[PDB]
Amino acid sequence: AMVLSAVFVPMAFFGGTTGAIYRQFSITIVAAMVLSVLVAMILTPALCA
Amino acid sequence: STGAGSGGQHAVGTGVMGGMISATILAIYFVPLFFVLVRRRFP
Amino acid sequence: MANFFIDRPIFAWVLAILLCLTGTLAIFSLPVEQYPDLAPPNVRVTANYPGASAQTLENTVTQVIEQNMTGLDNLMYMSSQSSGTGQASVTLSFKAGTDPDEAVQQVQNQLQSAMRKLPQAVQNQGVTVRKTGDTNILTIAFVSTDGSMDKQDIADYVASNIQDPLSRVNGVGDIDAYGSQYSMRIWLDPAKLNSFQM
Amino acid sequence: GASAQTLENTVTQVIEQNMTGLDNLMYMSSQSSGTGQASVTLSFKAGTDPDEAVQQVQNQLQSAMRKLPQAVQNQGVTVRKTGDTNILTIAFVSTDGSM
Amino acid sequence: PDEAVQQVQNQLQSAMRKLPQAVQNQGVTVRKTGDTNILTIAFVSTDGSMDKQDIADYVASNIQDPLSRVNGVGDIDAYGSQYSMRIWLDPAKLNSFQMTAKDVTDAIESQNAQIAVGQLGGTPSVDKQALNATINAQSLLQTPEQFR
Amino acid sequence: DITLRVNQDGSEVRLGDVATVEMGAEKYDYLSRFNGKPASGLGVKLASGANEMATAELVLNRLDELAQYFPHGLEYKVAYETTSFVKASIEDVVKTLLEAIALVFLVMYLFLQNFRATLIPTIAVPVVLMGTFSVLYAFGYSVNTLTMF
Amino acid sequence: VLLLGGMVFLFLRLPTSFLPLEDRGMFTTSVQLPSGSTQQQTLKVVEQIEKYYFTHEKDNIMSVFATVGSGPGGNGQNVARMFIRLKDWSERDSKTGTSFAIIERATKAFNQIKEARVIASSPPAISGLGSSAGFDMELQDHAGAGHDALMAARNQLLALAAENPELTRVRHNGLDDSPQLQIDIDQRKAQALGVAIDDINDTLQTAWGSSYVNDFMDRGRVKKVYVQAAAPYRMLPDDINLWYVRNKDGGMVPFSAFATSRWETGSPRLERYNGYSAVEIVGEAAPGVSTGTAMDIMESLVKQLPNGFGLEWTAMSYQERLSGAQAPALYAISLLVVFLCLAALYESWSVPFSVMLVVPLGVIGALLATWMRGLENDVYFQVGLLTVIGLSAKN
Amino acid sequence: DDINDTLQTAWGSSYVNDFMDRGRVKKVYVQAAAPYRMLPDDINLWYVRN
Amino acid sequence: ALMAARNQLLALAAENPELTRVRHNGLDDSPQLQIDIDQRKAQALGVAI
Amino acid sequence: IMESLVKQLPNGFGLEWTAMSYQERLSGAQAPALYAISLLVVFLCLAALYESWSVPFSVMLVVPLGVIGALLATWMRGLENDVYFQVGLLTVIGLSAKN
Repeated sequence: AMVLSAVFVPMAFFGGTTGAIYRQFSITIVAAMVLSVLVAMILTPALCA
Repeated sequence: STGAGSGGQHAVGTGVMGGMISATILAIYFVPLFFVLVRRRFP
Repeated sequence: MANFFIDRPIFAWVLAILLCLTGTLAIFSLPVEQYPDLAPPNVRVTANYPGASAQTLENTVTQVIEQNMTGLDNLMYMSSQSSGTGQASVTLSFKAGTDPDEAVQQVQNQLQSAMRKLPQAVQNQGVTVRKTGDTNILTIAFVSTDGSMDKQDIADYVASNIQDPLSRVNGVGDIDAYGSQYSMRIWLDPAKLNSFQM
Repeated sequence: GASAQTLENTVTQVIEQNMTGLDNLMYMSSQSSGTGQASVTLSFKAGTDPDEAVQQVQNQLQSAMRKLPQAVQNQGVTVRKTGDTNILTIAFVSTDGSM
Repeated sequence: PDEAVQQVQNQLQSAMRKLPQAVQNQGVTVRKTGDTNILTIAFVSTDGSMDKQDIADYVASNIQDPLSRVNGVGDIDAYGSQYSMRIWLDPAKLNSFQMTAKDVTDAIESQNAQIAVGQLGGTPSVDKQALNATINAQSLLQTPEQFR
Repeated sequence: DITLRVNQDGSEVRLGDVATVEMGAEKYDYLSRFNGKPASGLGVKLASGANEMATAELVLNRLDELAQYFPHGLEYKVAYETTSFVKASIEDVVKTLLEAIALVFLVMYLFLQNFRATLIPTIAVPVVLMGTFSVLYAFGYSVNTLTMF
Repeated sequence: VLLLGGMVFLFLRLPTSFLPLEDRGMFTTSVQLPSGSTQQQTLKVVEQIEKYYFTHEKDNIMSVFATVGSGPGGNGQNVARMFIRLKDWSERDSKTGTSFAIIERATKAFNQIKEARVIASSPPAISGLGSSAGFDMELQDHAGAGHDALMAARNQLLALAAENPELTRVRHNGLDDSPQLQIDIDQRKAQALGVAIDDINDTLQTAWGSSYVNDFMDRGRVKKVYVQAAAPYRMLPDDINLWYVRNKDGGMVPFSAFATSRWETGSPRLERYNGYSAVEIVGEAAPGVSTGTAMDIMESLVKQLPNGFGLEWTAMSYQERLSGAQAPALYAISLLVVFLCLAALYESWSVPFSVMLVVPLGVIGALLATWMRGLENDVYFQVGLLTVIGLSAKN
Repeated sequence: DDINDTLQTAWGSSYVNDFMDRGRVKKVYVQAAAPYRMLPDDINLWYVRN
Repeated sequence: ALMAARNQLLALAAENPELTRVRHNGLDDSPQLQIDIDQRKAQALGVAI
Repeated sequence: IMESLVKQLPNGFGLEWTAMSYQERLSGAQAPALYAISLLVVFLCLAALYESWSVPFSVMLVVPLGVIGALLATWMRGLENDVYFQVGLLTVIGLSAKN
C-alpha cells in the first residue's frame, strides 16, 4: 500500500491543466488502493474463514 | 474497441497489455536473480 | 487486525454493508460529465462600440479597461484585442486553482471603476464579464421548412419564445443565441433630410 | 415609468431567467410594483453561506444585464442579502411635545 | 479580505451615482491594502538627460501599470504623474478676443475626439458590394503643436 | 408618425417622410445557415455541478414541448450533440468493469476451481468500488472520462 | 542492461501528446476570405463548401450548420465557421468513414480552393490543451515604436523563423493590415462656412455608423432602436458628399465643402499582451527538436530583432516554462520513499534494491507495444505505465 | 453657470479630454497660467460674457 | 382570472370553520391615471415634449 | 384543508407551499426515511457488537412497544407530530432498545 501510494501520489502535485488531469487519476487510484488494502485486511479474511 | 472514444481506450488497453505481459514474463525470472545476488553480496 | 475480524465475521459484514450503502448513495448523488473543469480560470471582458474602428476602440475602450485591471489576484497574464467590427475583448487568465467565482467577481469590481470612463455608446451597449470556460452541450438550429419565416423572423421568434423556457431548466447555465432579435430600424435618406432642412 | 405588467414582463422575468438553476436554490419569489421597482427574492437552502449566495447571484446577474432595458441598467441592479429578523423596534417619542 | 472587499463593493455601488459627476469620472477605487509601503522605489536619471518630470512620466507610463498587476500588490501609489497636455490660459488674451474659458474647453472637446464613423459597406449592404473597409475620422491629437 | 416638426402652415414633417422604418435585426453581421437553408442557432451551455446527459435530455424534452406551439414551417434541428459520445463512454466503461469482474470469476474458477473461493473476490471488488465512489463524492469529484478510466 | 538500453531508446522514439483524438461524432470547418471582403463573397464560399460536403461525403455527414460573419481569428464579414455533424459511428464505415479519414479527404479537397484559406479540423477534447509541437509567443513592443514598426518586426521575425529548420509552420494569429478610408474634416473651413464640428461628427457617427438611440416594446418585449443611413447611401467613399449639415443660419452645407477622403492602411484587429502592443506569433517545433530548444531559438530570433521588441510565452508555452522538469524531481522523491518503505519492511538496506530493479522490466513491454501500435506518450499511457509498474512492484 | 464654469476651469484644473502620447491615452487639462492665479486679486483679471 | 380565483379561494376559506385569519398577503388592484399627451398638438402650439 | 379547497377552483390553478409550510412538508416527507435509516443503523451496530443476526433482531422487536406508548401519550395530551415528536420517537426507540 505504501509503495503503491508513493507510485501514484506524486503525479497529483504537477502544475497546470496536465497537473489536474494527472491529479484526477492519482486521487482515484490512491483511494481505490487504500480501500482495497483496508478491505483486504478486514473483509476478505472473514469471507475466507 | 471500435467506436466512440476509441482513442483513449486503445491507448490504455495497449499500454496496460504490453506492460503486464512484459512484467509477468520477465519479473518471475529476474526478481529471484536480483534477490539471490543482493543476498549473496549482503551489502 | 486481520485476526480480529477472522473471529468476528459479522463485524466485517456490517462494515461491508455500510461501505456498499454509502457507495450507492454517492453514485446516486455524484455528477456525471465528459471531462471536469480542467483549465486555468480565464475571464473575458467584452465591450461593443457599434461602428467603431480598431484604433478608436483600442484608444477609448481597450486601454481604459487595461489601466484599471490592477490588483487582481493570481493573474498569470492579460491579453486584449480590438477589432474593426466594434468588439473589444480583454482576456484575464488566472493561475490554476483560483476560484472562478472570486476571479470573475474581482474582474467585475475592477471594471466598475472604469465604466464611466468608457464612451457613452459603449456603456449603453453593455460590458459583460464572463468566463471563457463555456462548454456548449447542444447547438440547436431552427429552420423554417415552409419558408414563411425569414431568418430575422426565426431569430426573433427564438429569442422571444424559446430562449426563455429553455433557460429555466435546472442544468442550463447559459444559452448563447446565434441570431439577432427584431429591432426597430430607421434608414435615413440624405436627399430627404436635405429637402426638409433636417 | 414602467407599468406593473410591463415591469414584470421586461425586468422581473428576465432576472428570473438566468438566476434559475442556482446552487441550493429552494424557490424564487418576485415582486413587481406599479411605482416601477422590481424585487426578486431567492431563498437558498438552509445552511448555505449567505455571502457565497450573494456572490453567486451577482456573478449570474452579469449574464442578464444585457437583456435588461437600458434604463434598468442605468438605474443599476442591487443584490443584497435580506431577512426579516427584527431584533428591536425602538420608538422615539417626545414627552414634552416640543419636538 | 475577499469577503470584506466584496461587501464594501456591494455597498459602494449604491452611492456611486450620488457622488458628483467629476468624482465618478475620476473613478472610485476599493483596494484591500493598508497604508505602509512594503518597498519604495526611487527612479533617478544618472546622466541628467531626463528631467524629473520626464522620469515621472516614464515611470507612470511604462512601470507603474506592469507593477500594479504583480500578484500580491494591493496598490502602488506614484509620487509622480504622467505627461499631460497642459494648457495655460491667459485672461488678458481671452478678454482681447472676447472668448471665455468655456469657449476654449468646448473647442478642445469638439476638435479632439475619437469618432466612430463606420465602414464602407457594413451589414446590411447593397447587393454586389466590392469591399468592406473601415472608415477613420479625426483622431486624438498627439503633439502640442497640433493643440496650438 | 413621429412628428419631427410642424410648419406654420399646418403641414407636418414626420419620421416616415425622411426615412424608411422597418423592423429588422439589431446585428446584421451573422448569417447562420443550416443545410443550405437560412436558420438561427441556439447554443445551450451546462451549469457546473449537473449531469450533462440529463441536462441535454431535459432541454430536448422542453424544446419538444415548445415544438407543439411552433408556427407552421419552423422546426428545431440538432446540429451539435455531446450526449451520444458521453453515453457511449459510460457504457463502455461499465461494460469493461463488469466484463473484468466476469473474467476474474472465470480465471478464479480456472485456477482455484472452488465456487466459494471464486465468489470471495467477486464480492470483495464491488465493496472497494463503492468505497471509491464514496471517496470521490466526498472529495467533490464526479464521474468523468478520466475518473472512469 | 540491454533491456534498460532498449527501454531508453523506445522512450526516446515515442512521440508525446496530452490527449488522444477520438471520433467525437462531429468536426468543424473554418473559412477565412482575404481581408476587405464582403459577407456575400463569404456566403458564396460557404455555399461551395457545403455543396462539397453534401456531394462527396454524403454517406457520413448528417447536418452542416454554417455561420457567416464570425469564426476563428475574430468576427468579420470575411470569416465563417461551420459545424459539420456526422452520423452514428455504426452507420458510417470504421475504415473509410472515420472522422479522421473524412477530414483527411476534406483538407486535400479544401487546399484546392484559392478563394479563401478553408481548413477542416477536429475539435480538441479540452480547449486549453494544445499540440506539443506548437507554441505561442507574443512579440511585444516595449519601446512604443508604433504599429507600423511592430508589423515590420513581425514580418522580419516570420522570415527568420521560416529560415530556421528547427521551427515549422510559424505564422501570426492576427489579421494583416487592410486599406482604410481616412476622412479629413477641414476644421477651419467648416467653421468659416458656419458649420459646427460637433454636428459633423454626430452626422457621421449616426449616419455611417449605427446609433442605439432608445428602446421600444414589441409584443411585450423591449427591443433596441437603431438609426443609420440606408444601405445605398453608405457604400462608396463618394457617398460622403451626399450628406448635408446645417449651419447657424439654418441653411444646409454640403459635406463636400469641408471634407476630403483618402485611402490609408490600418490593422483590422489590434492586439495587446500585458498592456503592450503585441502580435501573437504561433509556431510549431520541428520534429526531433525539443520544445524548449524551439523556444530558445525563437528567443534568439527576437534578440536579433531591433531593440524595444520583447517576447512573452502564452498558454501551453508559458505553462511549460513554469513547470520545469518537475516530474523527474517528484519521481526521484517517490523512488526514495519507496526505498525507505521497502527497507523498513524487509529490515535491510540491500533487499529493497531487489524490488526497485524490477521497475524497468514492466515498462519496456508497454513502451514496445505503444510504439508498435503507433500510439504516443499521452497521459493515458502514463497512467497505464504507472499501473503496470505498481503491479510488477507488488509481484 | 458661466461664472462658475470660468472659475473652476481657470483656477481649478479642468479634465477636458484625452490625447495620444507615444501610444498612451494621457489626459488633457486646461487651467490658468501660474502668474494669473497667485494673488487673491487675480479674480478681477477674468471676464465673463453676458 | 388569477384575482377571481384568489377571491373564490378566500371566500371558501372564510366559509370553512377550521381556518382563521386567512388573508391575501399582497395588494389588490387599484385605479390608475393615464396622462395622454398629443405630441402633434404640442408641436403645433410650440411646446417641447 | 387548503389543498382540498384549492381543487375547487377552476382548472389550471395550482398551489405551492413556501417558508415554514415548505419546511413542514419536507419534514413530513423525510420522516419515514429518518426512521428507516435510524432503525437500520441501530440494527447494524447491534449486529456488529454482539456478532449475531439474532440478538439485534430480537432487540429491534421492542421498538414498537415504546413507539406505541409515545403515540398514545401524544394523542391523549393533544400534541401533534411535530419536529419535536420526531426527535422524540428517536429517543423512545433508543430507550426501548436499551431495555
